[PDB]
Amino acid sequence: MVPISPIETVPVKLKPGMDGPKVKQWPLTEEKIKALVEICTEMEKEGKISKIGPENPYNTPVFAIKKKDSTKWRKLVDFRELNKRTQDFWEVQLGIPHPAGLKKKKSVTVLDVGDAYFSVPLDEDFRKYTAFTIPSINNETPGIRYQYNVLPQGWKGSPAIFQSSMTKILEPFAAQNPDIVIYQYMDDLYVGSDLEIGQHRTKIEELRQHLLRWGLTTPDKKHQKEPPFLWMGYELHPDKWTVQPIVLPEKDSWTVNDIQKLVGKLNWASQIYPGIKVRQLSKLLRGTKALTEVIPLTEEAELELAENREILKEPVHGVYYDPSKDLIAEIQKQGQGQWTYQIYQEPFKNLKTGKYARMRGAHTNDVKQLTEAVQKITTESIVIWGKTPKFKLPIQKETWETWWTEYWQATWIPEWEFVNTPPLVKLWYQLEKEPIVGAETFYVDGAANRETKLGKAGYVTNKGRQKVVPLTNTTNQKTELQAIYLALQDSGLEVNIVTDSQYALGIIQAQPDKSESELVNQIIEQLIKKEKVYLAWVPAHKGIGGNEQVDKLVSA
Amino acid sequence: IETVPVKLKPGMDGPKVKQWPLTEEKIKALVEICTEMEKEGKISKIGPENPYNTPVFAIKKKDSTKWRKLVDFRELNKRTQDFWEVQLGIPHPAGLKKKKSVTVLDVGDAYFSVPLDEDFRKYTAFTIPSINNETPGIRYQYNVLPQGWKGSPAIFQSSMTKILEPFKKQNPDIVIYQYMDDLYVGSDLEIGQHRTKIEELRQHLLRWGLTLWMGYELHPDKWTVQPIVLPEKDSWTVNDIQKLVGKLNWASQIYPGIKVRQLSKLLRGTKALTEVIPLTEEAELELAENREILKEPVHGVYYDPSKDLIAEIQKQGQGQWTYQIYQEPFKNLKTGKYARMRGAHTNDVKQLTEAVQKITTESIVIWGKTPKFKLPIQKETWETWWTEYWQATWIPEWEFVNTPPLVKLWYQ
Ligand SMILES: NC[C@H](NC(=O)c1ccc(-c2ccc(C(F)(F)F)c(F)c2)[nH]1)c1nc(CO)cs1
Repeated sequence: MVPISPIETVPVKLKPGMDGPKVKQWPLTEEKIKALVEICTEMEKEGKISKIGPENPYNTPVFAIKKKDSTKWRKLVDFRELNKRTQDFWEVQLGIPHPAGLKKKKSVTVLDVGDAYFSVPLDEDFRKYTAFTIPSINNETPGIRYQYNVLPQGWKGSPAIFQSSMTKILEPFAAQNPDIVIYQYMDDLYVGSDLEIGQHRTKIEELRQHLLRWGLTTPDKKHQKEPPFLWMGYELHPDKWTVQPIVLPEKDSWTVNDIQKLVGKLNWASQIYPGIKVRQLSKLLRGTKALTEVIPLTEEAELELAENREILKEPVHGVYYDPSKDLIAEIQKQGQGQWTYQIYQEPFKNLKTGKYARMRGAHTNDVKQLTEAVQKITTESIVIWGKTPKFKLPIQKETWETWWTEYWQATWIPEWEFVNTPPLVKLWYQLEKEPIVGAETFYVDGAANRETKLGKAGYVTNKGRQKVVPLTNTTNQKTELQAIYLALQDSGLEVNIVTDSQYALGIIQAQPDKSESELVNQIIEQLIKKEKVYLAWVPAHKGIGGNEQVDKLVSA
Repeated sequence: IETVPVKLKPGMDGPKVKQWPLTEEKIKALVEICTEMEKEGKISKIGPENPYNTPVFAIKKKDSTKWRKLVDFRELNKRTQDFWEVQLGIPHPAGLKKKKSVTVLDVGDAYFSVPLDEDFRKYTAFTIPSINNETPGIRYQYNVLPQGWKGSPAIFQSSMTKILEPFKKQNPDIVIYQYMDDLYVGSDLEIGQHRTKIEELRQHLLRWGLTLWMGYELHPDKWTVQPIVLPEKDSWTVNDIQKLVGKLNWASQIYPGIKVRQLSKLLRGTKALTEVIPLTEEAELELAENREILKEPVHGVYYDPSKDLIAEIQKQGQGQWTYQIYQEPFKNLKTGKYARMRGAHTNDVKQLTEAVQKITTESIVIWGKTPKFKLPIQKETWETWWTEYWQATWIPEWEFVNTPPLVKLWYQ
């Protein structure tokens, strides 16, 4: 017999200050007891489990689920109470490899090692907590006691200990076979190479023997897959990849369910199908919190799904990654705070696509949203390909330059170039840095009564122009804004505006181009029509005759 | 050559911070660096029974072309024991901030000769990430004292004094301070002469490596705190006086007797913003008294080592950045301005990142600890890019300012 190398044992402890599990074995029917002793007898003589004495006070319940179709019985141990008591393990499970990150390899094989997790030895000091009891027939003898000698399934540490052990074993094979690549995700082993199919299956054969050296049995006669394959909702083909073909549900009164199974499924399509939009269907969700409530479709929804039942019509595919070519990311504004993007290396052939939705914000503008989307694509690209893409953006170089040089915040987007595909991102207004000579000076103010919620807003100018408007159901902050709106509405193309509203300054200095407030949006629309606006701030209640002779006018 | 016993504070688990994604070249650099560190015994691979994690990345330090590993031990430093057993850390030398020149010497490589408590090693776990979650992450833990850990200087402190006991024996004029992996050496000495005593220490540090090659030249005394300035003009517009009154009203929160009655009376009436107004004699007087008020420092401005230091930064444009360090609002302990010769004419985030590093350096010199920053930048932009221009081995804390403060005008 060719001798087996022992797999190193990972030391395991329970959580600090926690005993072991002591759960009672549930009453099983007589036929199910018969199956369990059959199963445990073979695995005991396989070295996988072993009978324990009456010493071990720990117990985990065991069930047997007759499998469907197959007239077989398979065993089930519910390790929920033991999992609660076992230490936390390291989390490599952070991400799922994205198909667009895989490099194109000529030959690729995948081998399921859902077998091998059970040939890995379990820490001896920890096997005492794996104990379980086969309940005897008529409960007239003591239930036969068992414990695990190897990684049990459904146990917390099994996936992490199995993959750690497997990585240890794969290291020297990969290191001494640089002409291959071996990825390892979940229960599968991905092996790819650029050599002819002949020398590939030989190196596949060599790997299986390498794993025999540690006592890990590998699928052989077929049973190991070759592309294509259906994997994690994708379709991986030798030259291309795509979402699994997955077709929209149909209802007349759409539930919560109905679109929770659809935006989450339209999100899936957006990673390869360009231009998928989701907003007019997600507003129908965050404003609700009942997992059966029904919502009628809004007027802009059946217009949007009519385009989601329009991009999902022809199969579009993604290419695999070529590390020798440049990475390009291109972004398009879609409207209503929606952004769509495509990442590619050659024209017409995307590696992947995607979307970005504005942050919930009180105010916003296009440049900040484009900047945010650039950062999202930057991080996504680092994850998938290990580098930042070169950007093509619907914003002019001089527009960006004026923006970042005058924006009060620090901002930066990596190397990029203008792509002239409307709608273009624009600066819709720009305040002046100095007062305007020969422009009328509007001293504005507003005030409201906290009790009656009545208020006034208006202005006085240097030419003697004046206005005060009475207002109902308004606040001090609203009247301060309304005062500015009136001055903008009533002035020429160039105007100086003096206010004491730190609230208004804070809004306008943030330079929004669209707002939740219908009032701020009117102000924005007036700013866009102007030629020059200089906005000055003065402290209130200093009697600065503008913000005095109009403070004594709006509170009268 | 034996362990110093090190614990966390009770009720606190080790750090479990997720590793952020890294470019391919940074991963490659970390693999090469960690492979050699593993060969030299400084670190060792670990298994999945270690649930702790601390982020790591790689950069290039000032004036050098070789990648260096930096571990973001910020979370672990919060969770680490406070080292005041027999000697409560290292009392801050108040004399370091008043020296004519101070130079910063990286002494961090000396930590890699002193083992770390075998019980504590599990808390220094970090992960070299893989691209696209293809391979699992390569996990290491430290066997030696790690750079960036706050325990490393505290543990090396006793064994560092013997290293300098000859030097400060010869040179009682020189103040040497250690923060993290940095040695701060100051003197009231002439400039060319101050450089000479310095590599005298550098050669003095190689002698004890038998049993770190460049220098950053700070000048604390050649710098000072900053007063509030008011314009000196012969003709004032409405706008000019309005801005003046606003600045004075803002400064009246810091200085008590600031008055604006006589100047604001000039602003009565709705005049054009660009119209010139002669200054009332009472207004000219009021402006004069406000000036002398602004020439004295703020009274009762005290440093409290029990409270955090807060640093605010404002982007002023054209490569200029203002900042203030304070503990209580309206009670600045230092203010300053950082402009060009930064290398970031077209990169706002590189300038800000360099401004953060310099303010932290100044803060280490003056008080011996780092401030909490209020950064004028969106969280998403900062967290994406700051590691691209970071060069220091320490990292401060920071929050983000989303509303444009009016005070940018007043510090301009
Ligand atoms: N769950 C089903 C199980 N696996 C698969 O079919 C499968 C097909 C393709 C991948 C795959 C793709 C990519 C990666 C990586 F992340 F590396 F890119 C990876 F790790 C794995 N896995 C199998 N069962 C049998 C029957 O014995 C055979 S395969």
